Amino acid sequence: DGEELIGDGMERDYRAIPELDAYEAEGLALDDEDVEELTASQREAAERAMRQRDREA
Amino acid sequence: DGEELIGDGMERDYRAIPELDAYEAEGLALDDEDVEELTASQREAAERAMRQRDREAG
Amino acid sequence: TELLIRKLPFQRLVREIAQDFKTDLRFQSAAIGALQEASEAYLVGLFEDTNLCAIHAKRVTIMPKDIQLARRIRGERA
Amino acid sequence: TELLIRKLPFQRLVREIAQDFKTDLRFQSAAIGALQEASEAYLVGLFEDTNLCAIHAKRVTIMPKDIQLARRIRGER
Amino acid sequence: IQGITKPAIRRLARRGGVKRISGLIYEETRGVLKVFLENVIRDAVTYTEHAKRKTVTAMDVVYALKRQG
Amino acid sequence: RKVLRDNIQGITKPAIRRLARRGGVKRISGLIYEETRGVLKVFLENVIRDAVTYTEHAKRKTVTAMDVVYALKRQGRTL
Repeated sequence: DGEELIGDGMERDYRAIPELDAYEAEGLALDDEDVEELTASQREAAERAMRQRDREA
Repeated sequence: DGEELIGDGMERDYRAIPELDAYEAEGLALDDEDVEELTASQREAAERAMRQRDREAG
Repeated sequence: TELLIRKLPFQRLVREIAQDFKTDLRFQSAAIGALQEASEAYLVGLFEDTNLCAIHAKRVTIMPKDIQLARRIRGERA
Repeated sequence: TELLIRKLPFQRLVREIAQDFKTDLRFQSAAIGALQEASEAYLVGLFEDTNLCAIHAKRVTIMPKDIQLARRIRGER
Repeated sequence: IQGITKPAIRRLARRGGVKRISGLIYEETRGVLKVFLENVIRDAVTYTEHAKRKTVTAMDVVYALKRQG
Repeated sequence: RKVLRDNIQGITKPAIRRLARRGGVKRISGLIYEETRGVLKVFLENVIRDAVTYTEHAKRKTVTAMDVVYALKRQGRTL
């Protein structure tokens, strides 16, 4: 039928795996960057474009 | 148990009834109507008021 | 013109409901029409999802619990 | 409690998916985190709904058709 | 309520692909419709009060419908 | 050696179990795992495609958390 989720040995699913438990630095943009967010017009433009592509699909 | 929607006699549900098949006139726009749509000021005022209305409830 | 709810009973329902919120009201018939179009669309969709639930439980007969589930999953449940 | 998805695998998954959109992308840590929170919330809610479906069918074991029905009704595909 | 007739509800259910119904479906459906209409109309009427007229319009309704979601 | 960290692919089966447990599920079919992975992918694809797009209109190659927030707000559900 299936697997019982609550029962003997469930603690196995709750352990720490140190090597998997933190983000790595590859791909990460950090840190001191002054990067700033969308303005309202940049946002509105993007959302306009996304409405568009949604229409085309 | 249940009730069948498809079977002998269902034509009953599909009858045209002219008296009931049109909106009566009481009461509706006079159609002599000079009427104005919503200025975005009033639209935003409305939606703000309704947002507040909702907040005080859930 | 596909028959679902008859015009007159519907118009009277709308007016009756509205008479609570505001006294002495008028409606553009196009407004009533928009309400009717929307109401019937809503109920038809609701019934489609309800049906899905019944079928999921291996019933051909739909029940209030089917409606309640569908509405729950759509997140209407208030 | 309090662990759901592991950070590294998730990060990897996000980067791998983001490739096909835009090459040489970079993510703020906060952004990966945001996606992980959102994803965990999404799946947990979806399992709540899935479970409602299984219960409706008189089952304790949830199945793919339970998920599928839930997503169908929510209008996802 | 109560102008929503049993035949109306059957017509709707049929249109939604339903082949058979429990007896309690009718009441449920009425309940549901009621809530829906109470919501939308409330919003619509508010749009009308702000417009400062006693006449509800198709646009008021469209906005009220938009507002649901 | 980190053979583990290098060979991990997608989200793990015990994660899925933790998730289902959080959603109050009791027993799962074996087919659930694959289904869930599929469902997750579609979800992420949909958010990220938006997030990335937001980023393009910000004139940067770095995706911020606010881009993701706006992306999620587009799909609704929730913040």
